Amino acid sequence: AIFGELSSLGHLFKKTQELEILHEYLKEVMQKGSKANQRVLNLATNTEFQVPLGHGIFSIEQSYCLEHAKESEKGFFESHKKYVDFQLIVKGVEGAKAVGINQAVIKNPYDEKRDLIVYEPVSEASFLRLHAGMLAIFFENDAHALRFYGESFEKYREEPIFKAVVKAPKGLIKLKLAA
Amino acid sequence: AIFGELSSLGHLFKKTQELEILHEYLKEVMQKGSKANQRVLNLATNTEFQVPLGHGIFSIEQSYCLEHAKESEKGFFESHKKYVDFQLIVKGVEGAKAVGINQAVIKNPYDEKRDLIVYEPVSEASFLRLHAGMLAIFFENDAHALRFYGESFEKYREEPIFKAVVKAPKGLIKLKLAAEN
Ligand SMILES: [Zn+2]
Ligand SMILES: [Zn+2]
Repeated sequence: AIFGELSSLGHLFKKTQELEILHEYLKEVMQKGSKANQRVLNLATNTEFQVPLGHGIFSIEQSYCLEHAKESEKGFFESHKKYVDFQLIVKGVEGAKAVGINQAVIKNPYDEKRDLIVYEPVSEASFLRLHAGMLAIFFENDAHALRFYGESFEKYREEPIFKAVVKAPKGLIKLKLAA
Repeated sequence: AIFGELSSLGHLFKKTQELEILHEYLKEVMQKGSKANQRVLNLATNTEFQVPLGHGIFSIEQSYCLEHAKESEKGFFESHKKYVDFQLIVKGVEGAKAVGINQAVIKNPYDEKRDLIVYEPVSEASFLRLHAGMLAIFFENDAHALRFYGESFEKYREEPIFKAVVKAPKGLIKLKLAAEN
């Protein structure tokens, strides 16, 4: 898994044509007052909206309240095969747990239509505190569970967060420490 | 920051001889009975040992007990400029906190001699639970603090962990998501 500020991770998206619209989209969604930003912040709670980005890439814009205490056995632990997740928090704070799929127990085997494997919870997993402007990238080996709150951002149990989950085909996204 | 199982992250170390050399060391240290593995596991507690790997790359092999409760304001929060950290846990479990340098308050400005910026603690930062075989990679934008314990691995307060922090010159490391088009 990768995580960090979108504004520090721009170099990840340069010099590739397929990624160009995507990077533009991530920046637009974060820009206060932009069309994409206004659209995302106008989402009714517990709804989503899909935006096509070309080359098999699309964004799932969503808003919801946090559900699970970080110190609990709750949460929906999942991983994917076709797609890499680019999770961008637009407003609010979200807790994410992440663990390697080889450390997790499969509950529901891969469902191709939903591009989804479901795991038993791993409560003690790494915990990412994703505030607005932070990007978390989850690959095939990253089991992840979202919608956690911690004591410092408990208000988002009743005040919705806003985010985009960009799905990009893994065939396009090949993480390397070299170009 | 990047984190994951070393055995799931092999694809990262492709297409340069220098990354290949780095990867070879990381794998050797995890292999029970290897020269590097024995060297790391024989360290006395609270000591470290430096191993040059070529190309300006070197490993700081270390052993120590965990010091700070995760729910505390303790911890030495730092970032670097010249080097990228490859932190590999060889035995035990370690908690690491990581936060973007833009959310941290500078305490000690950059010291070029030691390649170090020191920050005020960010106790609520993301928390990485690094068990044996896990790798955390910290780049210049990643402020990080080590030696945390959580309740699920509190035994390493009294029993030492073993790890390597491999320092790679920034010029060797270019994080990319796709081929350049
Ligand atoms: Zn996902
Ligand atoms: Zn460091």
